[PDB]
Amino acid sequence: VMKTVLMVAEKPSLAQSIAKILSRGSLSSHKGLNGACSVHEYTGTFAGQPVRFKMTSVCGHVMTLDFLGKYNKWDKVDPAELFSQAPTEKKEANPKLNMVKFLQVEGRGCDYIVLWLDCDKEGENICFEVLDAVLPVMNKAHGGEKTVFRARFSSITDTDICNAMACLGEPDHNEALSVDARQELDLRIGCAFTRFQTKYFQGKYGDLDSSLISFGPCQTPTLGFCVERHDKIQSFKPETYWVLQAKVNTDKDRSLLLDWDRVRVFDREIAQMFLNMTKLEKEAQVEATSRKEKAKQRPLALNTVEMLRVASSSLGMGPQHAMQTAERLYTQGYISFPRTETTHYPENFDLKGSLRQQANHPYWADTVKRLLAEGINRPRKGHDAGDHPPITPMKSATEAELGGDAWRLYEYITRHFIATVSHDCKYLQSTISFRIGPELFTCSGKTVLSPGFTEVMPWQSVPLEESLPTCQRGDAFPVGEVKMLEKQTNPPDYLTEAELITLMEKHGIGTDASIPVHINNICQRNYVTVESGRRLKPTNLGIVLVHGYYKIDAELVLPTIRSAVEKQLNLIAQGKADYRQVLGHTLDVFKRKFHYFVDSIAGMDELMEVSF
Amino acid sequence: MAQVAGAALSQAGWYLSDEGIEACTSSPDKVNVNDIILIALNTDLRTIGKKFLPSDINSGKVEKLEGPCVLQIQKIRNVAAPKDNEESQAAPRMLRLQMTDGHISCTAVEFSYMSKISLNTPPGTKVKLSGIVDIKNGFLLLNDSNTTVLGGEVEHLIEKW
DNA sequence: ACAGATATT
Ligand SMILES: [Mn+2]
Repeated sequence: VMKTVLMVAEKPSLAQSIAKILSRGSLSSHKGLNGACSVHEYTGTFAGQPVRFKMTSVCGHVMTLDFLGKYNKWDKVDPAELFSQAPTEKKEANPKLNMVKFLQVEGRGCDYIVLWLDCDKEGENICFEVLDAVLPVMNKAHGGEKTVFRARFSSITDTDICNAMACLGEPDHNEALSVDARQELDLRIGCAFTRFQTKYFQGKYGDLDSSLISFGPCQTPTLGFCVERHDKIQSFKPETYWVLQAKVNTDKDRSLLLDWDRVRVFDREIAQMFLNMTKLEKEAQVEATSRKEKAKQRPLALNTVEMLRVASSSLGMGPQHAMQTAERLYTQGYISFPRTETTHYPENFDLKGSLRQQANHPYWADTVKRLLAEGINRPRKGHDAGDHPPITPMKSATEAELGGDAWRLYEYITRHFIATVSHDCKYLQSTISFRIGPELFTCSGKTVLSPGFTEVMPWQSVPLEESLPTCQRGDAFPVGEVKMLEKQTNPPDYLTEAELITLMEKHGIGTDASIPVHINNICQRNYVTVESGRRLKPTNLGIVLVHGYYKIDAELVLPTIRSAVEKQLNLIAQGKADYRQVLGHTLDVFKRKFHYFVDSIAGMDELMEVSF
Repeated sequence: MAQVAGAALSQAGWYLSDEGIEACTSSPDKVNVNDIILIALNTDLRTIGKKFLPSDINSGKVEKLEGPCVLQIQKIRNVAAPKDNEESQAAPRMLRLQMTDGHISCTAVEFSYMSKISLNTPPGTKVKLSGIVDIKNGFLLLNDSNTTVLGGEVEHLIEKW
């Protein structure tokens, strides 16, 4: 009489968090056949009949996409055959966890399956894989009825009930195919190119033996950024510019230093003239004094990109190391989900509770207590994206229970959160304008008024200047030694990891979880070297690769091609464009490009012959 | 008509040779001052003119220039910007103007915002200086109170990057 | 020997 019901979530954590809410405490501990999931039961009614609920999880992405076993061997397949003549199959990821058979044996009831997975394209892919696995074993539909349903949510606290009753839609195959198309394109576009490059360079140059030359839609443009900065650094000529600097004596020995209104003069005789109009004159008047209140604006909510940038710049940690530490912290439960691009706080967020948790640490105790007593400012409005909340602390931590890089990242996360909650910095910018002849100079100083987030991030502080004199216009300050300083333009330095991550985000190359992987890949393939302040200096291999790519059909390195392919994939997902047509079109276009590359490789060969 | 035309051009501030005026003279023997002004302004100055500036104008020991004077711009460079950029807003725009009278050359510095001479001004553009104008360390000083830009048009500046 | 992207607990 009772009708069986099936439900699937993405991780057993969500399984607990959803069953405990939709079951009102009536749960079960029924560890599954795989040994890594859980099955939960309940009694309910969705269609006017007693239905026995069942709810489990498929941990992680279920099935991956890879070539058949015949074409994986490098010495038996021509690389071009990987474009259109190579079949591709969906293997089961981590086969030791028998997920497909687990789903098949758990699926025996009809009239209900819903999908409490992530609400993104990855979630659509996973859900359609689950449906593919589960339909052939489920009970047959009796006449006309709907068996497959989908639930959409951004939070799992109280929206779950309304999703359970009202918001019961269907999955979207059009968007679920965009990720499949991306996987197929990326696998076929790589693999073939890297196999050709590896088998070519490992048989022609001795020093490249047992080395891997890799091409990809995200790795190669990443290397190209560093190589173009290398081109700029070695294609720059220093230029001499003269800056005229004069100092005045305010009261006794204050020695106020001024800077010229015209910041530089790229000529010798002109600078000498401007000195000759100023050197022999002994007094200095003042024309304008301005005191203005300005605000240094508080930081936004933390996201993965800015966390990685700060870890690279200030903390001194690589992107992959920072991501691993963040994942470890999330696993232990100290912080929230660490891969999120959401600089905005949800409306129903316990900001006061999160700040009150951090009220017993001898580094933030006074600030947090004062903030809770006085009041908390609303956080800055940011760019919401719906992919999980921003990184925030979730539990009190101390040096003893975690130390090293873990604590060094937790400190920054907590301080960023407190700064986001705290007030705004205010400083007086005092500018004084002197006249030392037919020439104008200025002097600027900053004086803090109310240190806000500065109190919790003592590296965004306003530097302490020794204040400026209160001049009332018409003064007659004596001058000192008006000197013409000689300077050279400084060449740009190599890309820092923060700058590279910014370029990735701007050009759309990589995602929130693949940026550290791409950077580590270009570091470990002996393409770039990390030097000094996390500067990615390109190596000879990177220079020769990117320069040869520029000589040979230079559009396989520019960042715009990945954006164009992503626009095509979005057109696939929305529904305006088809799937097979665009798949074949892109595959044939890049097959033509690869056929050009194979017979044009002599340019890269002769560009490598100068090196090893 | 030659004498009155010469006097009129002298008053107007153009110093052109008799042969230059005759070349600028149209087909009729009757010459209109505005017409010859327009025709001469359209032409390159190096062909038509007379010695105005002192022979040591580019050595500094002059310090003064008097009376009206028409000059032709040849090269304009933004001194306050690097040669690579030439359009950076990190400095107030200071222009070095290579001015010619057809026989010698002088160099002038902007020294103040003009809003009439810009980096896009084509070579051959003609400028009139009125009243006493200052020369220091062999450089003319071009404030806005004496430089009047007469809209010129000459076929130079064909190639620009 | 590969793409990219994600990764229970
Ligand atoms: Mn996921």
